[PDB]
Amino acid sequence: AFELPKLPYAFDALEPHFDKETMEIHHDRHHNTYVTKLNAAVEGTDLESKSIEEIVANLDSVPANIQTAVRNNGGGHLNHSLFWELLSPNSEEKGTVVEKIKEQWGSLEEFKKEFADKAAARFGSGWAWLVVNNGQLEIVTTPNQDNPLTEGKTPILLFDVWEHAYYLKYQNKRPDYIGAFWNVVNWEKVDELYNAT
Amino acid sequence: AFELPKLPYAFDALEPHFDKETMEIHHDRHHNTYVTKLNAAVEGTDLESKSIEEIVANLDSVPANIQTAVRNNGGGHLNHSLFWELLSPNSEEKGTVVEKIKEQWGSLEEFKKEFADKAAARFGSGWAWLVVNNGQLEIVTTPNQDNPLTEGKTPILLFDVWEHAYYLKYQNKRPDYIGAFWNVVNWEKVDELYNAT
Ligand SMILES: [Mn+2]
Ligand SMILES: [Mn+2]
Repeated sequence: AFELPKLPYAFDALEPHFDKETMEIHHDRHHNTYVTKLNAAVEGTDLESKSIEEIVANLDSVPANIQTAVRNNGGGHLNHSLFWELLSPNSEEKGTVVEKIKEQWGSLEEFKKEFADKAAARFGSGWAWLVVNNGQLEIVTTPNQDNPLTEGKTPILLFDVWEHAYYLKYQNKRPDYIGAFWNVVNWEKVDELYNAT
Repeated sequence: AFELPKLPYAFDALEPHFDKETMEIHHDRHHNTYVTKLNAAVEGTDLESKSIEEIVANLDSVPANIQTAVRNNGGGHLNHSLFWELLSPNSEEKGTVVEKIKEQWGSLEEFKKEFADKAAARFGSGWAWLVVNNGQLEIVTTPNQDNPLTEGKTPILLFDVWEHAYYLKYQNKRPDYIGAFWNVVNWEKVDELYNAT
């Protein structure tokens, strides 16, 4: 059922912020593995015909015998699918959400310091998120491949803090990785996800 | 109070199984970070003069203000301290526990298949363990820096499946990493920990 989406750019398009070796392994191996395991878990079930957003939104209703496989591999597919679309080689910091962030945090620089603090604080594997929670912007972090959509919050930006996302280039220096992320955020896609709510 | 232990061997001693670049970063950065944060949690407390094993065994009675910091960083300090001692450049597959494994599983290769399967199936960051429970051996995995000692089971072998442990050499290929581990297990130390029970 589910397919590995193509990247919207070359593996080396985000250099020198994200390394081309990481982009290839992250997409062609890790994300591909999530698609493979997700297809195995939903094969022959009533989940087969559902969009991955509908599955992750309604994860709490997935049968107990496949719920962990779908939480982990469905989460992995959705989160990596959003991540590729939310990166861009020629990121401009403007648009609807940048204006909303400035209004709420006072500056982009204040927003980035809170985002970096929470992203650096996530212990073990997970994600940092900008979400809309009942019309208000919030930063949250989740473990493993958990997604805030499961708790009725709409993600508009995410950031992978699994070690596979940064180890080849940055090793233990997750703060340097978070720093490099601001250079490649696709604020056009962030706006698109925000305006859809 | 707590100090970063000295490795018992050179950073390149476990080549070609575990790369020297990883051994240096793993010990000097990741383990060092857990010691720093553990010392900040416990400074001037009761816990400051206790062994890390008694702290981690009794986590359920550490007060809520520092419980998470001690779980994560206390865990990180104990788990990495045990890991360095349980690796050797002079691994020999014999002794008390190797014989017990052969008796219980039938052969070392069947034990290794079960361990490799459970270690491969730990989703996100964590550890695979050989524990003593109810007079027999059991393979268990835990998330992040959780340690079976906290649940009253004594570990005798552990294996780090945090991506920092293998990403520079193995990238996504966790099974090849698990394969390499058998070549550097300190079965002398495994016997020491087992016979102490
Ligand atoms: Mn990832
Ligand atoms: Mn480690």
